[PDB]
Amino acid sequence: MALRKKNSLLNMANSYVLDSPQPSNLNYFWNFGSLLALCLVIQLATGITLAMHYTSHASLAFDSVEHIMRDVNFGWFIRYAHANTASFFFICIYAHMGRNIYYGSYKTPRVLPWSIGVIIFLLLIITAFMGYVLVFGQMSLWGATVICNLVSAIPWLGEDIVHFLWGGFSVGNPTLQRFFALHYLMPFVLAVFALLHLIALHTAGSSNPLGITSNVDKLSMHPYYSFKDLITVFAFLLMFTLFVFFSPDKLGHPDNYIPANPMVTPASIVPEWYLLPFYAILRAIPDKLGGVIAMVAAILILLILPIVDRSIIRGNAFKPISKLLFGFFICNFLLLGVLGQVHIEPPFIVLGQICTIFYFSYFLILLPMVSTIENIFFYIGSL
Amino acid sequence: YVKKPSYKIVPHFLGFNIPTVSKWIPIFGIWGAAAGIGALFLIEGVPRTRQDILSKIPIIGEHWIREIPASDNPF
Amino acid sequence: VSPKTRTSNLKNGLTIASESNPLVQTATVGVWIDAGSRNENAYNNGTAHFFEHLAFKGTDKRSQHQLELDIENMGGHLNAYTSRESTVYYAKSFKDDVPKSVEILADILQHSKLAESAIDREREVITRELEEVNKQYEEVVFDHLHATAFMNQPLGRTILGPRENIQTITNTELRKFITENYTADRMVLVGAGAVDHDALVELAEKYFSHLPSSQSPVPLGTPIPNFVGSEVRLRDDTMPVAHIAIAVEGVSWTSEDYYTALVAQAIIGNYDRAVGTSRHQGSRLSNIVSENNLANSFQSFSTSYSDTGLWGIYLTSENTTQIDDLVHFTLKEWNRLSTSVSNLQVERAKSQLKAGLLLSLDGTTYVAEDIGRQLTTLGRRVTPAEVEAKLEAVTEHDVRAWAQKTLYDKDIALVGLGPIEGLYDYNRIRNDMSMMRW
Amino acid sequence: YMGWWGHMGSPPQKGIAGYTISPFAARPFAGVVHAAIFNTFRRTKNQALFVILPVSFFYYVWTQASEKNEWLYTKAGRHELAKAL
Amino acid sequence: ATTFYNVFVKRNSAFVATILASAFVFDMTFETAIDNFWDRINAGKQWKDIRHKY
Amino acid sequence: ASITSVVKTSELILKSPLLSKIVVPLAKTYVKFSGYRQLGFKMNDLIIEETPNMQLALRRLPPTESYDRVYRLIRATQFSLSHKLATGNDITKPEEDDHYLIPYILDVEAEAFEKDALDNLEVV
Ligand code: HEM
Ligand code: HEM
Ligand SMILES: CCCCCCCCCCCCO[C@@H]1O[C@H](CO)[C@@H](O[C@H]2O[C@H](CO)[C@@H](O)[C@H](O)[C@H]2O)[C@H](O)[C@H]1O
Repeated sequence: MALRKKNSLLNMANSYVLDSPQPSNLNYFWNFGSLLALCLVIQLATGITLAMHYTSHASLAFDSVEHIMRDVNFGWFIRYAHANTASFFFICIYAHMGRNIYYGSYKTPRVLPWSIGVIIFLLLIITAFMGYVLVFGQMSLWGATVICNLVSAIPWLGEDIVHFLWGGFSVGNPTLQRFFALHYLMPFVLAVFALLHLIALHTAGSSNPLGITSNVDKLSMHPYYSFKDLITVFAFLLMFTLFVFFSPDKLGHPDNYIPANPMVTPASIVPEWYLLPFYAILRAIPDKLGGVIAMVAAILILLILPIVDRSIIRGNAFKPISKLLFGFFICNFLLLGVLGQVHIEPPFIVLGQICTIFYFSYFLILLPMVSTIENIFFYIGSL
Repeated sequence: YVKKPSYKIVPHFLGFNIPTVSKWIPIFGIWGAAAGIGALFLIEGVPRTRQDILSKIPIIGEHWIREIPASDNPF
Repeated sequence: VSPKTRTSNLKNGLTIASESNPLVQTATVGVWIDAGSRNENAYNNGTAHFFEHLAFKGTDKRSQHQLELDIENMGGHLNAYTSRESTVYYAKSFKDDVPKSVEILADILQHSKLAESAIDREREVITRELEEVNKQYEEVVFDHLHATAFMNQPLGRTILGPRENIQTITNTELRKFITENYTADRMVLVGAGAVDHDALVELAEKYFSHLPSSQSPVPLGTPIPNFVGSEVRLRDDTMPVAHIAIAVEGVSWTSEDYYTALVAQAIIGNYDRAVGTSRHQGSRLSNIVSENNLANSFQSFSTSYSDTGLWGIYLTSENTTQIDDLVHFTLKEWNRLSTSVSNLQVERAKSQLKAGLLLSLDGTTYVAEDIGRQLTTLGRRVTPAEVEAKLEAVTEHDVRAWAQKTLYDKDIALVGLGPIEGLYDYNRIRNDMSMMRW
Repeated sequence: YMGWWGHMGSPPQKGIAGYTISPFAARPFAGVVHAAIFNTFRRTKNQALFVILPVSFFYYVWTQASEKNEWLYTKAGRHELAKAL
Repeated sequence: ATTFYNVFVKRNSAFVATILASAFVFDMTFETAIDNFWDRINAGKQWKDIRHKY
Repeated sequence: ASITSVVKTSELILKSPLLSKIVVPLAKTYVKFSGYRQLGFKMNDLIIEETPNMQLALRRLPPTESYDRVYRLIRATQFSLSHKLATGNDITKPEEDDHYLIPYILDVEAEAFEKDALDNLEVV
């Protein structure tokens, strides 16, 4: 027996990256998995390097980031790489979740990797939010203020919990130092969950774009998907290069280059672009607590896709009505994103509410209805 | 003479029926008490828990009404 | 509606009990004795079984050969068995051959030779039986199960007795045993099938009238057992099938919980992959085991004695890597007798038992065994009407209450024989006797 | 649900003969021009509606919303703004 | 004594409830008892013992 | 959802003259636009099979049907990876789109649903 199969440790590697049997028809949307792993590795490498130059104390934090930009050799690159890869991480994670929703990767037998994935998504959001605060510019501080005060909505204990998170009476030095420690840690927790959802997936193997079994026709992960993954790695690095080297601040907020000032509140406080859809959902509900619950529910509702999709067919490749509904859902998610960054003014107030209703009604009404109807149309249609 | 066996199907859902669940109702009660006792115990230190819950308990409640003398409190 | 079981006594105190069936042409008469291995001490353990081999080795009148011929000439046969608490000697014959059979039985019990030459001859036959029971796995498992459950107590002893006693049993000890134990107040002459009761009572007055009465006549089925949670593992990797029994201390014949225990046993039930219908049985455990091929078979049992019992299950499996699952699921099904059983399971099992207790009584030997067993354990035959009322009195609440006192979190006796590498240690088995979720 | 090489969990296969040639024997870019033009046009044409419909609708909605918003915060839109608040 | 087992130990829900309630009682009483013990062995040494002068 | 549910609901529709008059033409166009026939699949090839019930139904297929199903899946997987469509005889014609699997799964499910019902019976 060959070594890679004999030796317990090598065999674990082998089982995941080399002999792993994959469907032979995975399309390029199966490549986001590896890009997300690449983002995770870039973030770890750049993040650990930034940690060697950054000072978490609020009197020095912003200046330490300027010191990285100006004084540390290639500091500019490491900082921009870290900040831009945070954006690319979300593009790829949304792409990956989009792939999973369209192709019914959440259905049995892959509910577990899907459900662990929803947790990974929450951890990514928390990681990225804390990292943003560490710059301690104006958006850093004011973002932390707004977002941590959402916990004030928890009845009875809310206020006490916020002061406990802050380590004080407002966002300040204690908060920044604790966010540093947690921002360092959270990516390791995230990597563990990423690995767990893979281990969970390995029982069923990858889905494929037809939604039929691949047990009939498998391909080794290497060399075929190894070399196919290189294409998107180089495509990603080209996009990375254009941002990092030529437009490093396109995805950022200028206000974060002003030092945090607890007195002056910035003209518009928006979160980073990738949180904007959830921000729009929060604004849609007028109640404080309602808004928080809605915002959280917008993520946790993903957990019910296994239930509300009633289809006898996995994924949308063959379901014209489901494909149209999916298209509208995705465009609505982008509209929510846009409404997250407009001013709270007419007519965007009402529009935001309608988009929020559409977001939830996809899971609760339309997908269950449409999937039931398409079941019937396939049966009657093929009689 | 009996022509057919005499039975009905009780309503069920995900393999649970009301006769079975009703036997477990008390047990959820006790676990809820255990969770209540446990939760309250974990936050007994939280000042709000003492102020709003624990100090209002008859007899026992004076255990949680404790003042630092003004002379010994720097803040 | 079955014909009435008639019961008469003699002067000495021998009970005669009969159930006539004028639809059959054959009759089973015999003597049920409220005595067995349990009545021996440690020095004469094996005596009762020894005697059973010598009862047929000739009497004062007929030699061994004459005896053989006399029974051959009857047309039917004689049969005997000794258990822990009961000894039976019966004769199946034709209708009109019953006077011959009662005469032969009376002869072999009262007037047996027990000649030193025959003691010495059987001493080798019985020694060879020690090395051939080894094959009857069910009995090996249950004999070890009694041995461990009732460790160093009379019920824990084997029926055959140790090798050492077989070599030292004398005609004196044999004589003393049957003189002390086979007394009229401990015996029941039973007839089933084509027998007249009044004819049978006359035959008893003719043959069993000069039986000794005991000094202190206690009623029939009168008894201190202290169950030991324990295990015996007899691992044998060369065996293809594992046999496992698990038991808790069960109920005596006269327990108030006797029927409740039967209902509980019926909820778990039996299973056998060789029987066609078994994959469709209602029992939860049956479903789990059949879907997962965890076992070849299982058999719930509730063995009763005068003052104790064992209640448990006997499992056989070739699936040697999943014995852990089989045992896990079995004991979790027992947990549900304490936590979950509702009128659904209880009413289903009562329906199954209301018939089951009557269906067992097929031919004359089963009827005779039923009359004999009930008379020597309860002192009366319980009519089907009484049995139907006692079963109807078992509620779901009673089953739960019984299980919570008898099974839940209780010590088990556990015997595994064969390729039982996969059977976990005692603690992990015993830990399945409760549910942490409840 | 999935095994491993040698016991993958396919239903039994029989009667399919598979043929292929070495990567060194094949032109990797054979018929690339035809594919890049005709095949991509076919695949794009068949999916175009599922993209165009939602994109066009949400872009129209956004355009109407952004134009109204812009107009409400002009002088001309003073009255309509006052009513909207 | 059967009754005690049956009520507080037989159901694990009950046993865990009992353990946590006992932990609550223990925690509160042990705190008070150590406070008093510590004050007796360190008598006249602590601030609370000299505070009265000021 | 269960195949049983889909089949029962479809039978309710096909019974009602009104309903069938409006649904049958819609369902036929749906299936034409679905386009699974363009990869040489039969409708039943698409049904999710990673459930114990469906694994049982597939095991109950006659050998011939089973071998041909495997071929259609392999063939379709190859069309998918090549980004080609079936041509000629590989396209499933409407007359070849037979419900080869529906009877087997309906029987598997019928027994599993009977089993669930009977596990909940109450002696009256
Ligand atoms: C750090 C973030 C993540 C990484 C690095 C990651 C990585 C991967 C990889 C490598 C695979 C296998 C190949 C592939 O299908 O692309 C995969 C599959 C999967 N991931 Fe993720 N993932 C991440 C986040 C998520 C999230 C947030 C979800 C869900 C909300 C998710 C759900 C899944 C599912 C369901 C599959 C199985 C899909 C299939 O192959 O059909 N993952 N992931
Ligand atoms: C999933 C992994 C990670 C994500 C998504 C992430 C995201 C971010 C984000 C969004 C920022 C704000 C960037 C800016 O505008 O300047 C940031 C800053 C930072 N991150 Fe991370 N990060 C990750 C991992 C790490 C790790 C592992 C470290 C190790 C310490 C780290 C250290 C830092 C430091 C020191 C800063 C502050 C300096 C700066 O703003 O560039 N990050 N991170
Ligand atoms: C992704 C980065 C590379 C490192 C590997 C990822 C770390 C996770 C590995 C530990 C998780 C356990 O991983 C588990 O291991 C065993 C053997 O290694 C695999 O077992 C599989 O492969 C081996 C041979 O290759 C067979 O004996 C077995 O029949 C098959 O199921 C499991 O399918 C996989 O789920």
